[PDB]
Amino acid sequence: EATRPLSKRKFFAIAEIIRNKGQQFALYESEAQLSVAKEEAQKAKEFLDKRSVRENK
Amino acid sequence: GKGAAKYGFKSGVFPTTRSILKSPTTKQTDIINKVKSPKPKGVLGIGYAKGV
RNA sequence: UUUUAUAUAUAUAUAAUAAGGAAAAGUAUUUAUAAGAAUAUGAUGUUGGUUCAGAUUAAGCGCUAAAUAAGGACAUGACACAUGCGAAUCAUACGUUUAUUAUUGAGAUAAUAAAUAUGUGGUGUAAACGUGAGUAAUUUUAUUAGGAAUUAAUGAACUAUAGAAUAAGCUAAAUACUUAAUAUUAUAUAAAAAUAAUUUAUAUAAUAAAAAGGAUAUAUAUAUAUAUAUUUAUCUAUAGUCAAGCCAAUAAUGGUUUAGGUAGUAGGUUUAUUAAGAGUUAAACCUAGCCAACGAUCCAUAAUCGAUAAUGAAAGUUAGAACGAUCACGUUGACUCUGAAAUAUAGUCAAUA
RNA sequence: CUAGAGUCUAGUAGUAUGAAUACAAUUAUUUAUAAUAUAUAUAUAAAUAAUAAAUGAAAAUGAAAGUAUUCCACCUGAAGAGUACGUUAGCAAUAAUGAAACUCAAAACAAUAGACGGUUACAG
RNA sequence: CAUAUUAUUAUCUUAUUAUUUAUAUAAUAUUUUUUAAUAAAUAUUAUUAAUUUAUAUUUAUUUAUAUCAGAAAUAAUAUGAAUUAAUGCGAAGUUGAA
Ligand SMILES: [Mg+2]
Ligand SMILES: [Mg+2]
Ligand SMILES: [Mg+2]
Ligand SMILES: [Mg+2]
Ligand SMILES: [Mg+2]
Ligand SMILES: [Mg+2]
Ligand SMILES: [Mg+2]
Ligand SMILES: [Mg+2]
Ligand SMILES: [Mg+2]
Ligand SMILES: [Mg+2]
Ligand SMILES: [Mg+2]
Ligand SMILES: [Mg+2]
Ligand SMILES: [Mg+2]
Ligand SMILES: [Mg+2]
Ligand SMILES: [Mg+2]
Ligand SMILES: [Mg+2]
Repeated sequence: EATRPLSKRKFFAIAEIIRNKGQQFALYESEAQLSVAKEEAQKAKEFLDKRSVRENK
Repeated sequence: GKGAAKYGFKSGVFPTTRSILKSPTTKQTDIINKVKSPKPKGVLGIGYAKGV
């Protein structure tokens, strides 16, 4: 939306976020960085556990 | 001569006619209703949203 | 097709069977409007350029030329200029200067006639006129049923209303100048909603900022004042009108054989300045940005436009002379006063002659 | 041509009928499958050849040079000229980008008839 | 190699102007402490002009910043150039056989 001159080239200001898909991207990145991490840790645990189970054999 | 065809084939300009009342009168209810009606915010919106 | 019948394992193979037939007489405006020719070839068809037929002009020149009416007329050297004009006006602002009459005794004072714009003052030259140098947009032009900072206790010069017009000084005197007197915004309380602010009302704070008399008459009284009326001025306040300042979106020539450009540069935060936003200008501190092959930056050129002119079938293209709108400039550059508005055709300084 | 290695490697450089989608009548061959009992002169597809219609200046194309859609690149008379200058890379060589003035009414393509060739043969 | 004009600047110079520093027995108004001349009345007491004094309004002087315009340097935009590259045309021809 138009406003008073706020700088040499900035005559508009954010009025309404019609869709926040960029915010969704930021949140999903931040979440994923650790959400994948927990699954990776338990996957490594399972893999080494099956290694040990075969080692008993 | 061509452009004059847009205006009824009239060559020459009168000064733009002035308005005796520069703003709507109180008795003119409709303009007041539009002015004091709920302002739409959305894809076609005119004002900052609630939290903005 | 469908429905059933037999047989065989709800289903399969066979046989039969089929509901769709109704009639009736009478009950224009068409729209916009686009043509080619000559020249290749030994001849043909095609591509392809060149030229021609049409209209026009801010026109020039050659030859020629009767009268009248209307419309235009230095596009080039924004080159230099002899000479005369283009902005004056007011004597009812203040002063001076005479002549007569009356009273006073060289003058003094009145009344009536005049003269006085070389003395002090008011209003006018921000317009209009001319020009197109600068200007490719950092403030220019065009358009929008566009905005705010939500533009000033600005009226510039008229309208309609109210009021006021005081005292001194300096001028020789004043409607000249000074000094002084008197006459919206910010707070706080609430109310709402067109609300996450604005508006409204109230009460305070300061608003608190002015002025000027002349011309006539009369009426008092004691030539002196004074007091009314009529005229023309002056100041303040509300609103109206006419006006201003600022920003946005879209468009505005050619060259990338100009490919990188920009460090106030791009953004944020404060402060000063403004009536008012903003790196607009000045100061300070932060961030590293911004523009760009849909062409930046740089260079060259150009005043821009129309319901204007030319042309076309039209989209468009060209001009920007003439009519009109906007801007810029008044030999060149910078700054200052006044003012609401000026880097003024003003003033100061410099440059050129 | 340049470097490193002992002749080799590592290089610089970047020259010398566009793509996709929908559709489009036959015939004859093949080709590869799918069947049905060598025969159905078997059907479904792709490759090849001559066509039809269609297109084109024609030659010719003929499932594309056709009917349509979408994206990109390219062209604007001949010569000057892919020249000059500048830039870009490159040690350089070269490459890329790339004009302008002057001159002309030309120039070019397909096809037609000809005479020409040591052009071919063949005859009389 | 030579002439010309705009643009800029870690440079030189600078009119005027704007802020900005400092200084004035520097002025003018008012406020004091005071000195002379003059008036009225019975020692005066006040008055004007001058002496000192501390607030404003300016002047001179200076400090800094910016600044018209000038140089100097650079770059471009042009205009001319000995020397020099290429190519276009035409006159009748001359030479090769691509
Ligand atoms: Mg001929
Ligand atoms: Mg005439
Ligand atoms: Mg002229
Ligand atoms: Mg008089
Ligand atoms: Mg006078
Ligand atoms: Mg003017
Ligand atoms: Mg006055
Ligand atoms: Mg700037
Ligand atoms: Mg010009
Ligand atoms: Mg033009
Ligand atoms: Mg111009
Ligand atoms: Mg005109
Ligand atoms: Mg004229
Ligand atoms: Mg001017
Ligand atoms: Mg002149
Ligand atoms: Mg000037």
